[PDB]
Amino acid sequence: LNLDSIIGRLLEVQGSRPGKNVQLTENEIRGLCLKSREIFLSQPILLELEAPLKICGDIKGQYYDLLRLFEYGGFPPESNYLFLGDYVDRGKQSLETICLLLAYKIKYPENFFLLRGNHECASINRIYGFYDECKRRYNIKLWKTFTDCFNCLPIAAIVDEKIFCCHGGLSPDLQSMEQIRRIMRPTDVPDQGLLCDLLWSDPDKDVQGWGENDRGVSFTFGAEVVAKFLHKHDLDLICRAHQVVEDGYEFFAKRQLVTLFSAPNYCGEFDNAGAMMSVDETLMCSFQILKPA
Amino acid sequence: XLXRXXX
Ligand SMILES: [Mn+2]
Repeated sequence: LNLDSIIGRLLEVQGSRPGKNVQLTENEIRGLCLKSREIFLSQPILLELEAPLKICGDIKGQYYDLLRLFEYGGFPPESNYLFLGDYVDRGKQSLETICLLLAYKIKYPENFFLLRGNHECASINRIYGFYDECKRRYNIKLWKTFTDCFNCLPIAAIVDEKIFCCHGGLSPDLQSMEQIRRIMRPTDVPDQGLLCDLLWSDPDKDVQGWGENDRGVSFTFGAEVVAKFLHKHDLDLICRAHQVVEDGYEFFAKRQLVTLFSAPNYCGEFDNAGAMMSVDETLMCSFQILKPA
Repeated sequence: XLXRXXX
């Protein structure tokens, strides 16, 4: 597997025509899936990470925005990275997006980290774009290969014992961090339970405790649930993604939670920015932002 | 508003 050749071809389109494709070979992409899947399984499902690092929210197949984020924050391994999921679907270039991320995971497995989002799930990506992209540009066998890889992604991360990171949010079934560690892989995303909530749930300002989620699955949770959770586990901040926020980042519950959304120009009702959160050596948080066009 | 599985 020629990682450097794969990465070079993926980076070559920097500054190129609007949405120029990078078409790797089917064998190259299969290698990316198999080697990265092996690495994911060898590392904990609940990652224990160290700052400084940069944390990104949703990319949703916006490959050229992923390149801008690496341009702004430093291409790996110049900075450590944690991504919070939702790499595929919706966008025009999910394949380039997930392939560059998997290539970086294989090249720098101790300095580059990818969490699972709710779109790293076959039943979701059958509807929202990644399936059609794989079928159009490769074949469905490769799409199954991606799904086998997605099923081994880690689900959460804790940065220096203080910042809890996941794609969706909290769970009414999440009482101990060991519950996350006991989850076996490979696994699909269930329509209910701890793993589902970690990838699907949302914080809500107008809910007290746990409420119904407009997405039709999982729950919403209020500011007090966040406060109680941070106290019980001696944490300072919840870092999640999953929800489009206009500024690319939005704090919640008196800065006890932050939402990161890294795909700009995504929403149809408002022009959103994309934000990447820089966490320095002492866990101080700043932002690098893709302003809307 | 893209369709709530989610603007
Ligand atoms: Mn999501």
